Amino acid sequence: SVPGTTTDGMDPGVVATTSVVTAENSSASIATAGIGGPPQQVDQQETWRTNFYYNDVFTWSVADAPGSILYTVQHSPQNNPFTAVLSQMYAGWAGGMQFRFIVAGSGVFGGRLVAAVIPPGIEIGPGLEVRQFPHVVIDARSLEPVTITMPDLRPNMYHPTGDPGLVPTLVLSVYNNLINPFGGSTSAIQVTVETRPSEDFEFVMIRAPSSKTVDSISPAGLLTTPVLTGVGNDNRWNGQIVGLQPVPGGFSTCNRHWNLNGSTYGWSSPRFADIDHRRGSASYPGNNATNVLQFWYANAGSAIDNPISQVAPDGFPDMSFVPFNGPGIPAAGWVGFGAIWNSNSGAPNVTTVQAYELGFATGAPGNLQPTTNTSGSQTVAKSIYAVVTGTAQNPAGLFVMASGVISTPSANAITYTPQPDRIVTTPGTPAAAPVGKNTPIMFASVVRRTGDVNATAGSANGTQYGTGSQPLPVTIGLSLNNYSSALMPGQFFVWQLTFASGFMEIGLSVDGYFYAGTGASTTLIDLTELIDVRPVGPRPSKSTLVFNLG
Amino acid sequence: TSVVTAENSSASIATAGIGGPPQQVDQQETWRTNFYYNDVFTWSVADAPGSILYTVQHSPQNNPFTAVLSQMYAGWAGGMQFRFIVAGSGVFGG
Amino acid sequence: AAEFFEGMVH
Repeated sequence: SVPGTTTDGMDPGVVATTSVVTAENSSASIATAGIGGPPQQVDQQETWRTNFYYNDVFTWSVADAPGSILYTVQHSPQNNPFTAVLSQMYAGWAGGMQFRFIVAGSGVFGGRLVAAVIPPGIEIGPGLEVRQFPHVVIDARSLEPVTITMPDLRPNMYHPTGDPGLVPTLVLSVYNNLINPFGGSTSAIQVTVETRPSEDFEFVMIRAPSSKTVDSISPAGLLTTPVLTGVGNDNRWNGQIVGLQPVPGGFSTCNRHWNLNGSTYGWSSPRFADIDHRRGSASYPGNNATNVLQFWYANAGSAIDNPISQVAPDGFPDMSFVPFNGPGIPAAGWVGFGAIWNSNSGAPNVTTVQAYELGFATGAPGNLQPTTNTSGSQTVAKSIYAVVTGTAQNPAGLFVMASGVISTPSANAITYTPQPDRIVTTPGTPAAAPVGKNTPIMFASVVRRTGDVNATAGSANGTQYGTGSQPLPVTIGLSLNNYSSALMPGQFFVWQLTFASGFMEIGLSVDGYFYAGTGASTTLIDLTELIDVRPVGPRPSKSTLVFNLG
Repeated sequence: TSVVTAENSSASIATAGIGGPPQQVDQQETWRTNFYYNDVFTWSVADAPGSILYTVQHSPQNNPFTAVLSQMYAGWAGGMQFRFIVAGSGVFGG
Repeated sequence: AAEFFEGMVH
């Protein structure tokens, strides 16, 4: 007679049924999955089938109204750690799964929860009324675990591994409010979810592992622990990612950006190399040719060097041109080392070596102003320091290096240079908008400045930051594979990031933007004491990502 | 009154068991035994032979009572019977 | 599995 305070790893507890669990469902499922041949990996005494293994944990507080959604999960073999490994050698799967819930409360609390299975074809989100489905009610004072089973309600005969199809969804909601009769600061409890395959889960058709690999099915391995710790760079400045920058207003980034369709709207490959263009007018203001600023420009839509697009040459920064003249260093400009070369043979001009500032302008021989849309604009170079002589050749070419630094007037630092007001964008790209409490984020990096090249992180003169939209391994991996059959429009792919003290969640949309649920805060996330990164899977987009650092 | 069943009805019943037991299947119900109005269209003297006058897809919205009952069910299967009534006159042909 | 084919046969 064991007590209920100790639970065994094979123990389901109380089995809570629902009207969707029927015998004819199981018989039809087995008899129609039989077209894939005999079932595989169905030995009932194996250790990977008999035990429950960890899936998730969530929080239930007293401020949650009835009908609030606390936890959702889509039907997949990626919810178990061992059926995700075994799916690399098979081409189909069919069957159900069991989910075990443990509520960590006491006998003094009040309140109840509700769980139901949602058939495919129904949108999951706020306004989904769970209590008018066939449901099970679970008390907050329960000591033994409660397990319900999600069956396979599908319109196919089996699920192909790349393209499963329509699946059911398990949703847990709030029946009645949580009550603490004492009242005070202690108002929250925690529930843990675990998973185990059911008795009719199987695979069917064996295949070579050197077929469609694990990097073409789900983008779970695109974001790992060393990517955000010490290996990955950003897609704008090619610098070490140190933090996360919330943007509560919104932004749109076009160049060197990839969606979940294997497509780009920009004009750059996913690599950092030289910027080369020819056939552009070069000039210099004034008459004296010693210590004279150098000017160069060319129109947009003419650079025939890229197989991708001809808006700008490969590697051009997507920043609007800040206008300047005279002996004044501009504020927050993309500057980089380079020189102007001779278009007839390729011989560079040796005396015209300086740091040139790049951007997008509207009138280059006339008055100078920044511009954002690429239609009717042009690409403009102008050196920030004094250079010797100037070539007035009409087809003259420009050669700049890959990486750049910030142009600052003084030795002190400023805010993140790439603010969302001035980002040059091709017309036709979508923007990133806040969805509820979730707001778009960028990836911060320590980038040197032209007023103090010795300055690093933690310096006494301030730290200079430059931001990008995606990490570089992510956009490299997004241009090699296709993930159309991994995320519906209106969903996020969620990763859990743990720290030494707290943990937070980030999500990736179909458009290729990253999100975090922080509201209207503008504080940088430190991202120094990060420990582990774990994938979670598809979740509804109108659900708050958990953000607590403590 | 005789009720007509489909030619593929035995395979249609068995393969829909992945959704569970069948619901609203009672052959003496009054919403199921009578014909009810669906739509109307026009046949003109200027229509060439071979022209299409009417096109409808298989759906539970081509009936006033299966459209009401589809607000509380996530799934359907089975056939549907159609009937055509010409207003007409005895002096016409075609 | 057997009940499915049995029902379709019957």
